[PDB]
Amino acid sequence: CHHRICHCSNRVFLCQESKVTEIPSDLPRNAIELRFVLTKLRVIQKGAFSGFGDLEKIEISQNDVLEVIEADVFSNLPKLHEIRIEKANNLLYINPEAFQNLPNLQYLLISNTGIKHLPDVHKIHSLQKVLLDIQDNINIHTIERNSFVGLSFESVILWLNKNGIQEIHNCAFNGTQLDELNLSDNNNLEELPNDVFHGASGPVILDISRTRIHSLPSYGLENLKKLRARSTYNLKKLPTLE
Amino acid sequence: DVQDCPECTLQENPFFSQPGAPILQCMGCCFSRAYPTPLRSKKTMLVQKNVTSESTCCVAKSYNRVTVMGGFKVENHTACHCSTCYYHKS
Amino acid sequence: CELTNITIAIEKEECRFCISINTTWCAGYCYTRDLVYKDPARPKIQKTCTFKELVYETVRVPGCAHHADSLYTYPVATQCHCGKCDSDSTDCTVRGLGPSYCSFG
Ligand SMILES: *[C@@H]1O[C@H](CO)[C@@H](O[C@@H]2O[C@H](CO)[C@@H](O)[C@H](O)[C@H]2NC(C)=O)[C@H](O)[C@H]1NC(C)=O
Ligand SMILES: *[C@@H]1O[C@H](CO)[C@@H](O)[C@H](O)[C@H]1NC(C)=O
Ligand SMILES: *[C@@H]1O[C@H](CO)[C@@H](O)[C@H](O)[C@H]1NC(C)=O
Ligand SMILES: *[C@@H]1O[C@H](CO)[C@@H](O)[C@H](O)[C@H]1NC(C)=O
Ligand SMILES: *[C@@H]1O[C@H](CO)[C@@H](O)[C@H](O)[C@H]1NC(C)=O
Repeated sequence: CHHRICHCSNRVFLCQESKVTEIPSDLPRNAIELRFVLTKLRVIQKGAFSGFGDLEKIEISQNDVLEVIEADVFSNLPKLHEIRIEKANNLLYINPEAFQNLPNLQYLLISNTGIKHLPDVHKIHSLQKVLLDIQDNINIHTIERNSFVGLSFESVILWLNKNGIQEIHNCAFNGTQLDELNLSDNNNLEELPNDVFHGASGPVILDISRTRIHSLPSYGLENLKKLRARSTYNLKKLPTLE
Repeated sequence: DVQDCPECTLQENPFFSQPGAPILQCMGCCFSRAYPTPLRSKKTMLVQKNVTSESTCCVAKSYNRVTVMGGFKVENHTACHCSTCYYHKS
Repeated sequence: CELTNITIAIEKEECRFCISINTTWCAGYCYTRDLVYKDPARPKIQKTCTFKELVYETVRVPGCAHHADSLYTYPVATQCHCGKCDSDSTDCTVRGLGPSYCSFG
């Protein structure tokens, strides 16, 4: 199956090497997967994925000139499980209202991007455990009061791995049930506010490998079962309530 | 060629299964591969990777959450497929 | 999962073409399971086919019009295994563009 610029394969759509600056409006409303690869898209407009009650995954990968994600791009998507934004060299701006109520969001991947701020997830309210995997975004330097609140109603894994995080603010993980936290390879990060885990279910697994962190907060680590630093810890320390 | 690696499918979990009432699990083998990153790709990335890997994993396409014996809640897989890996990195 | 012969495409931007080179990389099968019991402290692990060791080799690349020949250095698998993709050196996706991808043609 075909359209000029996109292939309507079997409920799995691929816009590759595109003749687009905008996501087409005439995409079949019953798609399970949309892939945008090697595209010439500059913006992903508002309500881009509006009207897809069957959409399960959105892959946005290797888009050279993708620069902006408007408001309400990911909304009214009851079946959406996975968002993958990979390799957008010039994506410097995601609108603070891009993501909205995805009861089914299991996975959210943002990697090798130019964004300078962590996504605003406080409206997602996903009903399942979410894996938030934001990596290789060299321009993200800060996590702020209430960054992952409202993401999900449960256990959440945050891979804030390999960016340019240098400062985390108190209550960064407030209102969140921290299943796992990876802050590895953010090698300019050297301190954790003594109130980072304030109002949180505290990390069960905590990854501070390759940072300059040399101490942890006194409270919040009551459920720490594993600490990845230079080596891994568990029954190598009974004070894994530091 | 086909050296041996069983296909991704449903199997019964020996530890949570009981006679008359088994719970099933997705295990098996999926295809994957590594190869030199296309020059074109390196242009889409702020962080340069000379090698690219594509992989798929054996996971549960659909399941039921049932309770067994010792008060553990577990997933009873009903369908398998080779799909996205989330826990294979670094 | 074993070393296989593949054809990768090397492209010269200035010249608007690629040349094809035969080399050796990783491909095949690896075992993985999907847990039925979750210990938030004993999370899952998956393994992929990928290199255990690799070397670099160079190749001369034809010129054109107003651009002389050049050199290109590329990775060659020496040994594969089912392991974790090393995200320092590897791009761990579901799909890339493919080895023999070319912007022209
Ligand atoms: C810490 O987390 C809670 C959410 O779990 C934040 O929300 C407070 O409580 C209710 C929702 O449970 C909200 O309607 C209020 O707006 C919040 N109250 C306050 C004082 O802001 C709470 O804000 C977070 N605390 C901090 C330090 O910002
Ligand atoms: C698990 O599901 C299978 C069918 O997919 C069924 O035969 C089996 O009885 C189920 N086990 C439990 C514990 O309910
Ligand atoms: C990756 O390739 C570039 C050339 O494209 C080379 O200069 C560099 O040394 C390589 N990096 C590694 C990790 O070997
Ligand atoms: C790849 O091809 C060469 C011949 O060009 C051959 O000698 C070699 O055995 C092949 N590689 C493998 C591992 O089968
Ligand atoms: C590499 O070998 C394969 C068949 O073994 C063939 O298709 C191809 O022509 C060879 N490459 C070159 C550069 O000749």
